[PDB]
Amino acid sequence: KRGHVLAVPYPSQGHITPFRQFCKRLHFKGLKTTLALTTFVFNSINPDLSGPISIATISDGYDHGGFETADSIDDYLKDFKTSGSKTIADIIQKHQTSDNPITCIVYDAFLPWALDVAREFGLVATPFFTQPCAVNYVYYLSYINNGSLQLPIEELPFLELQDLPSFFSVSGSYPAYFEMVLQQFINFEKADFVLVNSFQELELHENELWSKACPVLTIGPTIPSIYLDQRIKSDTGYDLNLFESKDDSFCINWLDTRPQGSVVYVAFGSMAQLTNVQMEELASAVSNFSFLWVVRSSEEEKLPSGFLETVNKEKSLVLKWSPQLQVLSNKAIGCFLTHCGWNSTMEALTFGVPMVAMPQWTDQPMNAKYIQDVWKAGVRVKTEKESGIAKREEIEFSIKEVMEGERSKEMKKNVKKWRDLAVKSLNEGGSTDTNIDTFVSRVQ
Ligand SMILES: O=c1ccn([C@@H]2O[C@H](COP(=O)(O)OP(=O)(O)O)[C@@H](O)[C@H]2O)c(=O)[nH]1
Ligand SMILES: *[C@@H]1O[C@H](CO)[C@@H](O)[C@H](O[C@@H]2O[C@H](CO)[C@@H](O)[C@H](O)[C@H]2O)[C@H]1O
Ligand SMILES: *[C@@H]1O[C@H](CO)[C@@H](O)[C@H](O)[C@H]1O
Ligand SMILES: O=C(O)c1ccccc1Br
Repeated sequence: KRGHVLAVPYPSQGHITPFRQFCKRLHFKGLKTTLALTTFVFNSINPDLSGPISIATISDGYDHGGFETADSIDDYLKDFKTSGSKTIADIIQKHQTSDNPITCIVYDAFLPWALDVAREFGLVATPFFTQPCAVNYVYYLSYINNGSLQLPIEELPFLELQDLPSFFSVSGSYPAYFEMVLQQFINFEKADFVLVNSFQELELHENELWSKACPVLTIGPTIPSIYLDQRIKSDTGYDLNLFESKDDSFCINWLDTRPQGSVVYVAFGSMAQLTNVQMEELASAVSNFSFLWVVRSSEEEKLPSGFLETVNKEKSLVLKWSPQLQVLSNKAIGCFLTHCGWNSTMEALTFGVPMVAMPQWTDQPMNAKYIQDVWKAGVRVKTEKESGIAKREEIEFSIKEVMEGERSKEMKKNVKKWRDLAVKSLNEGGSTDTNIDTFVSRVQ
């Protein structure tokens, strides 16, 4: 009972969620955990503090208004390094005289400066990569190559330019985040372990390639236990949400009244923004089906005028935010039109829902390539090259290709094999269970 982990996610939904889920595993194994949330995020969730994972607050330098009040991404990340370094040190010091001092920092691999704080206080230090091995390996190769990548890549020859992360195909875009994803490897060989939110059996070739450069421990998937191994009965869903849902039994009740495999689920995660024109083609494309579509509140203005009040409430429904895990488990869902964020992708792969891949940026084009051509669990929509948008009739074709045809009945079979491989990996003796045990043993 001696070890104590301070877990520091990048302050966004797709990073806080896998960090918290991993903390629930550690707690089940006997390791005490504290999750470090920025003050802005903490005051937005109003979290329920009566739980097995304690909460501490740190600062990114934007306590009042968070990221949207920062001038720029580069200013945000530099100020987060400054204030985050000092406020993470504050938590360590405040726990020094306690019953269980902090002994280990699990920090988002996006924040390599947290290793320096852990090492200053003599702690165990492990970066946590929330993206899959193939993506991280691609970034590692570019980092070794002064931030460039010459295709073809010898060990992954099937990768074309349109499959690499967006920073390689959109020249000069988001230079501060490009630098961030490359500099995850600036010091990662000096950490006690390298953790990755994937499971070995999902990416055998890339895991072993990446491991040759630096030993990594796959510890995923971070899907709640009740849906897979079921050894942690208290782990029944995601319990830290940065977004309000109107208490959606509304959503699951409605899905129950629908025929099996009849609903197209459409969701673009917590972050990605679609243009006016993109929303136009999407709304026209999906209105050919029975659909459940998350349109985040900030995105509604880009819907075509009068769209919300012309959805027929017998076949279709539009939400501000969904209980995605419950949606993807419900049998009324025929396919998942997704931006190919890594958590959404892994959730779809484990629940056996075939995907229509509509990647937008960052690692999403990589996940899309793996969804279609490696795991063969869905189809990527084609975007015209001069314009860069996917029009309504290609989107509609891609959804049909996954709902009905001969291509359809193949991809349903393939995607159903991943759930068992994940349950095997999380159960006693599995790949991920063994790696989590290795980490827990070191921490204490
Ligand atoms: O309406 C929604 C949309 C997304 N999610 C959850 O939000 C996370 C999105 O993370 P992902 O890595 O897919 O995308 P990002 O948001 O990081 O771009 C996932 O855990 C989803 O299950 C949800 O609960 N409801
Ligand atoms: C990274 O930069 C992009 C803009 O290019 C921001 O969207 C992102 O900010 C995130 O925004 C989410 C809401 O859409 C917040 O939930 C999240 O906390 C915040 O980090 C930047 O991270
Ligand atoms: C950065 O750019 C992409 C568009 O390519 C968008 O999806 C994000 O919302 C934005 O932050
Ligand atoms: O890749 C991601 O998921 C990501 C998430 C949040 C902020 C920046 C990035 Br580059």
